[PDB]
Amino acid sequence: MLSFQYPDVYRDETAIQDYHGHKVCDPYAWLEDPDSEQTKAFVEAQNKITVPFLEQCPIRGLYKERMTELYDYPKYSCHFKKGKRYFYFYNTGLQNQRVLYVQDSLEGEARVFLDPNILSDDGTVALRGYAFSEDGEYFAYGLSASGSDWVTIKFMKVDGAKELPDVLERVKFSCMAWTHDGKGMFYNAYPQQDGKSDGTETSTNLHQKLYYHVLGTDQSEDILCAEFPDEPKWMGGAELSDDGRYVLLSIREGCDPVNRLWYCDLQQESNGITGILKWVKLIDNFEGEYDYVTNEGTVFTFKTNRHSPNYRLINIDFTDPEESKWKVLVPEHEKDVLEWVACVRSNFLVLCYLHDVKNTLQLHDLATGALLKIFPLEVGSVVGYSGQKKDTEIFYQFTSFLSPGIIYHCDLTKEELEPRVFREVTVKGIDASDYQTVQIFYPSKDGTKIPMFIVHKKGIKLDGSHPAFLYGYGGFNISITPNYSVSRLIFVRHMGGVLAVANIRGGGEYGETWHKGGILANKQNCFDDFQCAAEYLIKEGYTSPKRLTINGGSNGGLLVATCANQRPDLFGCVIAQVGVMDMLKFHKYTIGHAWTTDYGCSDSKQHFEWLIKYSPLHNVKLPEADDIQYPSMLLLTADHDDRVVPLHSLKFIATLQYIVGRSRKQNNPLLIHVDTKAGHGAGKPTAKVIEEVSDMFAFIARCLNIDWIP
Ligand SMILES: *[C@](O)(CO)[C@@H]1CCCN1C(=O)[C@@H]1CC[C@H](C(C)(C)C)N1C(=O)CCCc1ccccc1
Repeated sequence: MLSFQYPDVYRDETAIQDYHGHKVCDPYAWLEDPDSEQTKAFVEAQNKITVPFLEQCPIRGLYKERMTELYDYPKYSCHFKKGKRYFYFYNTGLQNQRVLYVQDSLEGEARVFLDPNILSDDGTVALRGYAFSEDGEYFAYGLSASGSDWVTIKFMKVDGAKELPDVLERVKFSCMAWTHDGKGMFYNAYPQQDGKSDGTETSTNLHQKLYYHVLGTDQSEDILCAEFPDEPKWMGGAELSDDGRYVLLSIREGCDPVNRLWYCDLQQESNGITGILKWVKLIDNFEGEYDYVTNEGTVFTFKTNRHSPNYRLINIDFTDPEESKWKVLVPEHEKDVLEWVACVRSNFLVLCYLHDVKNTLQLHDLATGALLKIFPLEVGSVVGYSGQKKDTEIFYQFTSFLSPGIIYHCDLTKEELEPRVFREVTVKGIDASDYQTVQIFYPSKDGTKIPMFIVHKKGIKLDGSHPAFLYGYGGFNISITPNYSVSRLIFVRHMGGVLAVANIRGGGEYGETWHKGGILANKQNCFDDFQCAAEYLIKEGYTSPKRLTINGGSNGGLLVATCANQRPDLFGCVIAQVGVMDMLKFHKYTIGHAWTTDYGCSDSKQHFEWLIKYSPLHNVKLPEADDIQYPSMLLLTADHDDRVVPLHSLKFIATLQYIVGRSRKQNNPLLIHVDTKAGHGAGKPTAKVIEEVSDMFAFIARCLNIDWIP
């Protein structure tokens, strides 16, 4: 099968660094420079062997045609009301980017409000963040080019969709919050830096500042309202309280779900907003999360994890602020994770819990916390919601493994609350009734029970004959919940596959104790959990090692790359998307410093000792056994991925191809594809999504020699 040669790639054998006494060689360090002729030539040589490999077999075309056909269905957001008008996002099916629509009534004719598709030929300019003024008459929105985290904020007057001159540059990881006087908006920006700021650079992002922009002015007049020059990693995000009286500042450092909470009573400002605000440091440490829900005068309701790993709701009175005085409004549940909360219709709270990786939605009274109404849902996820304090109705969107999504509406003025199907769409071609979802709980190495979802065609023999696609992430308190994937269901229907998603430690499925179980010294639990998931599928007869594919993105790309290294005999195929591969240097680039809360940092001897043991870049080793090789491996990245700089995948594939690729016994291909005008994934246009999944399943099909089933 291996009918190509790996490119020649220079090894700088002088690149030796000391880490607390451990000499580490980094011969591909030079790939850290994206702009060098040498790096650009490496990328070209790699894509030159990958693309033909992927496009040789007729199955890529079959898959791409079936994907294009089945992905072609109406895709809606929830309606949301802003001032006098309703808005919703809608894609007719195959538009590169969804379009924002407006209508003046829920029953009236909608018209295009903002259409990103016209800002590029190829859909690579995307919306990234927006905020309407409190009255709904003005609109701010962020645009990113080529998948970069960098944003430009532009502005419109809603009536007539009129473009305004205001443009805010150097926006990244930013809040967007209008003061209720309609005068201007808070946002975040980074100081100027040498070299490029377009998504191709690797330069670290530090000293993020909080600014206020007055509408109708140039950015250079913007007011600096908060900054932390002694704490270059601190990021201060602003929001206004529901009554418009207070600015709330959530200062983060790293990805841990914790924040300082400062406030500014805007009425107490000496002459409106003219400089650094008179911040009151309500919570001035990083011990807990405080997520603003609503207030009633000085009584502020927050979702918190303080003393509550599964989260709870507390009331802090600004006039009696000590911790011992706080009221517990809705206590922590013993198992169920309180994911998010919203206040609607003045005195209702909407609460969304995660119960064994499935969502429930409940309505509660604001005054007492008492449960009032359960909104009935099938097994799956709530992935969209609208309804804020002033609103008298909610919309919410539900999805699962086997159904695209239903949007419900519920009129909260009604004595009897009966939610109703507002929009529902049928993907004809994949009959949901042909398949089943099961959830099982398997023991990991240390005996911890891990959930796993398995989706498969009804009445299959568990004889180990099926190809399988096992997905994980495992990190950053993120829960991996049921979602509708056309691309995955084709694998099932047309490649006879079994799909699995393992809810490994590191994620948020069981609150902070679950997150804490997959970070720092205990990161290895994630990899152990994920290996055990594979072994469960094998032992139980869903698949065999030779037919098993694993997949993960970002922190999940780390997960699958590490698993490739640690248990190469367990997997036939590995697809690592935009993965963190160099665990010794991740912190040096763009926003990487923020991930040390999950990973630790190599500057510390203790942390270095954890990291060296699983860092994919540092653990490529020919398997000792003669009969064991590395799985077929495909790394996917893109030249504007400034979330996870592509040097991670570049150095890793260079190492895979040298250490393992050159051995006689290695016949499984080790490839990388580096896309252009794309980044980490968010905002990727439909055309690129389709190319991507076609590439991935074609790789699987060729490596495992899977027949297409029409
Ligand atoms: C991928 O796993 C996921 O895209 C990469 C690689 C490691 C972590 N990671 C992220 O993107 C992290 C995971 C949490 C967070 C969000 C945006 C997905 C919630 N990540 C960030 O990098 C956010 C960066 C900006 C930031 C920093 C601190 C606090 C808030 C936002």
